[PDB]
Amino acid sequence: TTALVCDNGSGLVKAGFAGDDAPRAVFPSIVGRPRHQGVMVGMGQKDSYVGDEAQSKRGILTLKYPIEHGIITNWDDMEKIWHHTFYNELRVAPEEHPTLLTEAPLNPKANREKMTQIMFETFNVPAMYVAIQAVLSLYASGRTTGIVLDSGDGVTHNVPIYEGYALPHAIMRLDLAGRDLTDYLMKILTERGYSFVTTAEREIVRDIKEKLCYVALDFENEMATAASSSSLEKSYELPDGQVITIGNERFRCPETLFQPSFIGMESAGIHETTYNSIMKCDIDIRKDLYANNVMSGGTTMYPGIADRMQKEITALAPSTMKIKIIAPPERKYSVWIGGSILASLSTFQQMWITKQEYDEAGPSIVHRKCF
Amino acid sequence: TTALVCDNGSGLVKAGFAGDDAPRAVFPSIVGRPRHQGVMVGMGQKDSYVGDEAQSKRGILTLKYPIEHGIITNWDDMEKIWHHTFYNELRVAPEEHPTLLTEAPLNPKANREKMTQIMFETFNVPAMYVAIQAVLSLYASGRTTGIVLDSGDGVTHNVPIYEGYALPHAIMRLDLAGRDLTDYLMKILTERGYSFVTTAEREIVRDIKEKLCYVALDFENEMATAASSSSLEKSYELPDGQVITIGNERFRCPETLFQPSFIGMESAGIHETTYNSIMKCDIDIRKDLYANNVMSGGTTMYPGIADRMQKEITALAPSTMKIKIIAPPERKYSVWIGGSILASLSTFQQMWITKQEYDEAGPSIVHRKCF
Amino acid sequence: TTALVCDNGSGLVKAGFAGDDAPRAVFPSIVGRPRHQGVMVGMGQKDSYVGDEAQSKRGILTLKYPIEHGIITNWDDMEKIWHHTFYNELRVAPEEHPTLLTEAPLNPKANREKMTQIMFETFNVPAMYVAIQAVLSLYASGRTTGIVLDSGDGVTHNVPIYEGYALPHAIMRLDLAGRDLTDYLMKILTERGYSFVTTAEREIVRDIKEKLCYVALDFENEMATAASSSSLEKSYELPDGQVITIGNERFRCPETLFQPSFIGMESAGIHETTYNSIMKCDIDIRKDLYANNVMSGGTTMYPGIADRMQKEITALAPSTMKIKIIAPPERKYSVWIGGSILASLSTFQQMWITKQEYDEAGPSIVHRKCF
Amino acid sequence: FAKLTLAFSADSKTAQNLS
Ligand SMILES: Nc1ncnc2c1ncn2[C@@H]1O[C@H](COP(=O)(O)OP(=O)(O)O)[C@@H](O)[C@H]1O
Ligand SMILES: Nc1ncnc2c1ncn2[C@@H]1O[C@H](COP(=O)(O)OP(=O)(O)O)[C@@H](O)[C@H]1O
Ligand SMILES: Nc1ncnc2c1ncn2[C@@H]1O[C@H](COP(=O)(O)OP(=O)(O)O)[C@@H](O)[C@H]1O
Ligand SMILES: [Mg+2]
Ligand SMILES: [Mg+2]
Ligand SMILES: [Mg+2]
Repeated sequence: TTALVCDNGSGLVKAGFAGDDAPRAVFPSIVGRPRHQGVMVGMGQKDSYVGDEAQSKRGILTLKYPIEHGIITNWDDMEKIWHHTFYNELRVAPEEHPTLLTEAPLNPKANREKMTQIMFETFNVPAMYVAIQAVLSLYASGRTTGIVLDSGDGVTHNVPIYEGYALPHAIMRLDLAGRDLTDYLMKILTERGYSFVTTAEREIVRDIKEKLCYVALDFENEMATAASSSSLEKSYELPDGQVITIGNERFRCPETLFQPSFIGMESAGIHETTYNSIMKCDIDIRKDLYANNVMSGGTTMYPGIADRMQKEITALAPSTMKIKIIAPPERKYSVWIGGSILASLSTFQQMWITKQEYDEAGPSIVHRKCF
Repeated sequence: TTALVCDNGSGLVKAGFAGDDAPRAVFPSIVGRPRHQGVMVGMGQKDSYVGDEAQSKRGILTLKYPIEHGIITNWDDMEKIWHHTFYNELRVAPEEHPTLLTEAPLNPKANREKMTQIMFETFNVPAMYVAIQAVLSLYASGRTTGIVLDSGDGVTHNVPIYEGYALPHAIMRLDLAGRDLTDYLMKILTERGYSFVTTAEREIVRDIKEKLCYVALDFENEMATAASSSSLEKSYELPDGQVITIGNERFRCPETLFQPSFIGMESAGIHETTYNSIMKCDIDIRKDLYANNVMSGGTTMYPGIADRMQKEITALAPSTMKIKIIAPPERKYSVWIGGSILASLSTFQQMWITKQEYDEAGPSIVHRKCF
Repeated sequence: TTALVCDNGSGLVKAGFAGDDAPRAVFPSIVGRPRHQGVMVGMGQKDSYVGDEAQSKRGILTLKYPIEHGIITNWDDMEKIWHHTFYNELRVAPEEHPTLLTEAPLNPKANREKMTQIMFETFNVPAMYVAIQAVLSLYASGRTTGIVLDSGDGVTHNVPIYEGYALPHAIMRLDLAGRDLTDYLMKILTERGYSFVTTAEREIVRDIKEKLCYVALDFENEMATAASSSSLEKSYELPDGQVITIGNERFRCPETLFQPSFIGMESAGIHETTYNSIMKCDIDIRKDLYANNVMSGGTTMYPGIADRMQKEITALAPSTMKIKIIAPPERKYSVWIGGSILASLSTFQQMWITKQEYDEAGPSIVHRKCF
Repeated sequence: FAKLTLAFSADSKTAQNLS
């Protein structure tokens, strides 16, 4: 039987089959509800719109994210996301197809418990697995050793692996990713005059961030360049036809990833997080983590981030070590591609959490069987 | 059992059955009462005249409109209008047929209370319902989304509806329509030596407004053209035999719709009211609404109004928007046609306000049941 | 040299000297223009009336508000407001008196640019400063820690401050205040038959809201009580002598502050805004923020709002917290009183933005110097 | 006790929118 990989990220659900190269169904994880009064009777008036339909009719909908910082808050909304991504996107029956899910490290355990219980009682499977995203990213990079910075839409985590042995005391989680960048861009877009308050306008500011934003190599020189001349300014067309023009806010929005104190967080940026995750490891393997800095996630999809990361780690590391940022062009879907490796591996077939094991051991086998 | 549709506008009652294309009875809502000393005994003398008979003998009658700006003041006159349009015009029993009535938005509630009370106690029905006219106009246009500018004889209102979901905070109401234009034409027809002060003469000035008037594409150029040459001047024959000739007053009378400051009103024109009702909506849906300007009512029956409205909205909107105005040739009765859409729907059978629910909850259930 | 405090609010300009308890010049910010044809020659017919004169002759004027939601749109009208509030009300030379101004948080920066440019070029002061209103309200409360909800005529903002250290990532701005309540009362007064459409009638509806309206402790029990008996109904005399009587609209008007979905806004009420601004803060200051809820602004001047605010925050907070809504009776002018503190402090004298610093650094020092 | 032993033993949418 062919398997399913369903990366339930905070922003974008990426679901599809096993053995494929690209994910079949990429759609954002929002649940929309109508907030006005319907006057036309009938017309297929649904009480809820899930996914890209909620992207389409978004001017009359309140959009709720079921996932915040890797932790599923609303569980009926997550059931609606899973029902949509099984029955509408893929059009599959989960009773005859295995499923691998991805999970951030340092997650609360009851999230995994309710994920296992919904996947075994509501959408009950022959088998399923819950894995760590950084192991799948290092699978898709094609190497055995390396440190992975995975930054989705809620969770930025650094996990180092040497020779297939992960070090659990060096795992570093930071709750700063693209949704906080979207909220900070909504905060700083009001400086120029453009106001975005609703949940519908969050998608517009997210589209502005996806199309126009980039990581600056030097923040002070780019701020002096944007203050001096209007060469870095770019224009964008809104859905109502109005045209906006933004300047330094193209690079101030991803600069929260290297300076969290803009949004009031005490913790350091991603480069010192990666450097402290390197320095928490044992002393022999650090050189083998210095040359294999694998990036993944959509938030590392800016076209300035690899050279900035190389500059900051080269500033932090000793000078006699080679810093090599592994940045593949397909790093956005890469965790899914790692699942398409790991579902296809012949040695993984004994590592399924079967239904008989769940019915024997309760919902307690998921802690001792997984990581 | 077929339903009944009875649009009780400020100027013309349009009544008929459901399922029919044309309105069966279109007649003005006037009540005539005699104002002179009757000297011949007998001869079929009536104390009241309603409708076309009151139009026939209008030289010796005082005509009263029971509805002014959507608010019915004289209620015995309105009972005579309803008794005439049930027993004489339509000749049907109101005890065996449901009756839908229409209503302007932001109408006073006691009008709906007394309408429900007279429909349930004087002309007691199986059921009744109070609906919005712009929903029926958008039904008659055959679409789901769109902004509706309805303009009858008293009320001109803009209602935007997106995907069957109306926006109640964006509904705009203006008390300026064809009766005020008839009074303004009565004011400006005294410039050329023609005096019209009685209520009988208001029908003649309304016939002059219906027949000869048109909307100028540019007001200043057409005024300079009419001041320069006598090419736009037209002649009309009065029923006694006199001939009048008018020039610029063909396009000064419907210019008050686009410019209310002629008749001393602080409100802006209908194009800026339509633009503000678009701009009060959410930012995602405006590209539909600019493509779906829907006009209805007889006051939009001038043969110059759509090009002027397109020029004004095209000047107001940004240049990347397709300004489309849907003005069907049957837009004078289309609201009634929309009632014949809604009363013949199979899903509207559950939304009637019955006799038993009225006797349970008093005459106050029509607020919670309707819009 | 005695300083000046000029709170340019959205609805009422409050200006006066420093060192004083009560504001000397409190007058609404409206610019009137005549919309009718003047026929009497001479007699000092001004083309514009500013302030209380615009309140006096408002039957023949169109009144324009130069400030909408804290953002000054019309700048020549704002220059007329500033020229009237310096030369006519205060009767002071602006070039010999420093003038602190107030500003809403999360304002567009070009408003601050043009405010600094007009305050340094047209009315060329020796020095000025732009501050935040909530810090002035926490000055006038006498304390140091606390969260301030300042609600004026355009802007309702929540700002938390602990020990003189604000948290700018928890400042929450909501564009819902007393002008939206005045427009909502203008919308809901049409149910009873009273129509108010012009800008002259908006002052009458605002005076009705100031005199008769109050905040319900519970909305549903008050609605059932007003629906049951006519004990809550009150009367008011119009300037033409007609007497109006209102019932539940006394408490339906400020209930939009706790339920914004009455006017079609997606965001939550002011109590949920205060609770989310408390929960956005760090944890160890939170017990200090629950006990110091300081309220200011005229929109918090209803005689039911402190008990409703205490009930809603105690419903949202955990049960072992001492909720204490600080509601002084002088909270309508209290922001100005805080300006009278901050202009009179000995340590503030080094924090003026001078003329020489403006001429050195352009109109760009107001972002770097102010907060 | 017998019930305790037995219990605890160890299309329309498209037709609507068209019309
Ligand atoms: N080309 C891009 N440039 C900048 N940011 C991007 C780009 N593509 C995606 N993003 C950001 O990354 C996020 C998607 O990353 P992903 O790992 O797919 O999130 P999730 O899996 O949690 O939905 C989006 O929220 C978006 O803000
Ligand atoms: N062909 C026309 N051209 C210009 N004006 C018209 C025309 N037909 C009707 N009108 C005017 O437009 C008004 C609107 O008519 P209607 O909406 O049927 O009024 P009501 O339904 O309120 O009685 C009428 O009062 C009439 O004076
Ligand atoms: N007694 C009252 N009850 C309710 N609202 C009031 C009362 N007095 C004034 N207001 C409202 O307060 C507003 C004035 O607030 P203001 O002091 O100008 O705040 P800001 O300066 O922040 O705009 C007015 O628009 C009015 O609607
Ligand atoms: Mg992911
Ligand atoms: Mg009509
Ligand atoms: Mg203020």
